[PDB]
Amino acid sequence: SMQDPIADMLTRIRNGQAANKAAVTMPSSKLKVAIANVLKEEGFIEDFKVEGDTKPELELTLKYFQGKAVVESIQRVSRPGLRIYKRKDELPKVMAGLGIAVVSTSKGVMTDRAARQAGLGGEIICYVA
Amino acid sequence: SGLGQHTTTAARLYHFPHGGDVIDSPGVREFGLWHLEPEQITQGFVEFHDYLGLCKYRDCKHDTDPGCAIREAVEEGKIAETRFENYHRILESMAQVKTRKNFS
Amino acid sequence: SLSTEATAKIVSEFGRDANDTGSTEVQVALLTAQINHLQGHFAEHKKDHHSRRGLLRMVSQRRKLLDYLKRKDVARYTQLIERLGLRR
Amino acid sequence: ATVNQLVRKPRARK
RNA sequence: GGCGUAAAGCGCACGCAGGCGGUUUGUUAAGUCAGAUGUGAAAUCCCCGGGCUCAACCUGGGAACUGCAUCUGAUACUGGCAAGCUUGAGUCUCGUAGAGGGGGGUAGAAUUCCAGGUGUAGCGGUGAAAUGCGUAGAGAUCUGGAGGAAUACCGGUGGCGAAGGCGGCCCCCUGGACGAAGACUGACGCUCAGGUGCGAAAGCGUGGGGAGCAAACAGGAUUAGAUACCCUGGUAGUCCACGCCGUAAACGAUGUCGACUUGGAGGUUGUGCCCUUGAGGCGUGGCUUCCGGAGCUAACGCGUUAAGUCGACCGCCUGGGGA
RNA sequence: UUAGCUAGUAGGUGGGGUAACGGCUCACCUAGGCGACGAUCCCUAGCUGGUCUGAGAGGAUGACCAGCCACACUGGAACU
Ligand SMILES: Nc1nc2c(ncn2[C@@H]2O[C@H](COP(=O)(O)OP(=O)(O)NP(=O)(O)O)[C@@H](O)[C@H]2O)c(=O)[nH]1
Ligand SMILES: [Mg+2]
Ligand SMILES: [Mg+2]
Ligand SMILES: [Mg+2]
Ligand SMILES: [Mg+2]
Ligand SMILES: [Mg+2]
Ligand SMILES: [Mg+2]
Ligand SMILES: [Mg+2]
Ligand SMILES: [Mg+2]
Ligand SMILES: [Mg+2]
Ligand SMILES: [Mg+2]
Ligand SMILES: [Mg+2]
Ligand SMILES: [Mg+2]
Ligand SMILES: [Mg+2]
Ligand SMILES: [Mg+2]
Ligand SMILES: [Mg+2]
Ligand SMILES: [Mg+2]
Ligand SMILES: [Mg+2]
Ligand SMILES: [Mg+2]
Ligand SMILES: [Mg+2]
Ligand SMILES: [Mg+2]
Ligand SMILES: [Mg+2]
Ligand SMILES: [Zn+2]
Repeated sequence: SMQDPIADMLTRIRNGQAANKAAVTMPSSKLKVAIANVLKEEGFIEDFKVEGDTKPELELTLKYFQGKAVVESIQRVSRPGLRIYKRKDELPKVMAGLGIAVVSTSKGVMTDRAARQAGLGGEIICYVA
Repeated sequence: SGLGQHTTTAARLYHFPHGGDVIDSPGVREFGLWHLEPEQITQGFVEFHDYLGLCKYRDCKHDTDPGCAIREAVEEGKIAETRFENYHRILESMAQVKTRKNFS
Repeated sequence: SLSTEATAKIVSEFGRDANDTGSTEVQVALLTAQINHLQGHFAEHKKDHHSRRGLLRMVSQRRKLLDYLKRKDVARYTQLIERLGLRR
Repeated sequence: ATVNQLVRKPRARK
């Protein structure tokens, strides 16, 4: 059903980005905040707010160029049907280093560019292309 | 139940004890009359040769034409009416086989 | 399922008050009395294969609800199985 | 298509 | 890599094992990751060299051997334990719609049989005829009775059901679906190989039943022949009980569930408010058809009910024919 | 188009046994063991370090070199 909520999060981002929507809403969680705040610090989105404490509702502000999609495509890599893990030197790049790869480690959620100074590996979340 | 079967194939050759050859035939239910004009249908019957040139007109369908001397010979009894009713059945079969077209 | 007098009483039998109606042990008893209500029906009506689908739904629904109380707290499980006559 | 289907039986090479 | 039509989504449903799983916190460090030790024989391959006049070839050291075992770490995610939370999935009440199934009665046309009455030369059938029926009075009409099976109109891309399917009315028993207001349990869930049940019609077994229709067959036309077509009849079967058989172009030729993404023309079914100022105005869920944008597609077309973008799981296909 | 297999079989006591533990062997005691994570049956095959192919992942195989196991006309047995 909603068994991969991160893949449900990537579905709601990719649709409203392409369909010229100004802002989207989604059910919040701890892990969804730990991904959207990284995308806010990497220039892909604008802002996020939390609403509700018994039903946590996350909101995302979209971002455009001249009415053109900033996030052109995003790819869920690991999934509950097949888990993907890499080491500190087998971290894949997106568009040969242009896009970022969201990898959550013990030192929080960071990119593979940020995992060079950290020297860790773990679960690949999404290819932000 | 009331029919016949064609088991033996087209033609197998053998010899008579005296002389000559034999040719067997298939069980055939077909009638190919695409060859020639219905003038040749008039020539296809033996006793109808000697009664030609006796009717009224120089051309005659011999069924719907008044004064057919061939029809007078059938009414006389020198020609049986089984052959005459089958004669125009051949001509009316050319009204139904000819319909689509066929040529060699 | 049943009338109002049969429904509301069994909720008061196994519930702590009149509001204790959504709990799992009540839901077992709602299906237990319903299958016991349909014992003589399907014996006479073996050619009613369409109402048998509703019967096999409630047997499968009761089995799933017995699996929840058994995996969490077996003390309330051992009470209800003999109090309604289960485990055969 | 499913990876979990190939756990039971792999792709049958002709 | 695909499964609407190119080969392919089991006919459908239940459900064990298996896979997978919302959200908050703590704990374990299981999976994973970081570091280190030991090990992964040599030769081969790779890096830089050296040597045989050169190359092949031989060879120095390093790298590689992505492996496995152990220790010390980090705790975001996955797993286990613990306590939870409510939007998922369920429970109650008040209601509404429906050919949902089973059982038992009952109605009236029509068909045919039989009884009676009045009544006369054809009825019947086809492109045209014949077989067949009828002066024992057919056919037609009217009265009365018997049996059998089906339900005109309503009735419509209308409704219901997992599907095949389901249609006179009435009673009884019984199933799911949907809506409103809240209360309540607290992930109780999704999915499914074997297993399990349902599953059009034909046909099979035993015992009933018999109008109409109707394989085989009888008979007459057609014809080259008629075996088929057409027509007059007619058994099995169609009907019911009791089983078995389990295949269909069982088709939406689309497996199920969930999350989102511009919209219209309508239908069906509710509910909330409103000069009730009319069966209306304004909203808002469930179900359903036809158009159509972006997007997808081999084309056709699909297009908020996807064949758009994705996840969870399962089935199935690998040139045609053989098959 | 292999679903049940297995009575020295699974475990225990004691005796015996080899260089060493042990159903390795024997009496007794228990009725378990294995198995849809493929037991068992049938067919095929020495395996590995590697070679070859391939961008890689994979794919096919095991001659020469090296490591190990088995075998020495067929079958069985013990001595040294
Ligand atoms: N009583 C009888 N039977 C006969 C006579 N002649 C032939 N038959 C039978 O008729 C049948 C047909 O004979 P056949 O010669 O096979 O016929 P056909 O015409 O050759 N057949 P096809 O068309 O296959 O070649 C046979 O069974 C044969 O015995 C006869 O004079 N009397
Ligand atoms: Mg009801
Ligand atoms: Mg292809
Ligand atoms: Mg096809
Ligand atoms: Mg189907
Ligand atoms: Mg080596
Ligand atoms: Mg070396
Ligand atoms: Mg070397
Ligand atoms: Mg040189
Ligand atoms: Mg009648
Ligand atoms: Mg509570
Ligand atoms: Mg029979
Ligand atoms: Mg007929
Ligand atoms: Mg029968
Ligand atoms: Mg079939
Ligand atoms: Mg269609
Ligand atoms: Mg368009
Ligand atoms: Mg459309
Ligand atoms: Mg084939
Ligand atoms: Mg011993
Ligand atoms: Mg040698
Ligand atoms: Mg060797
Ligand atoms: Zn003439």
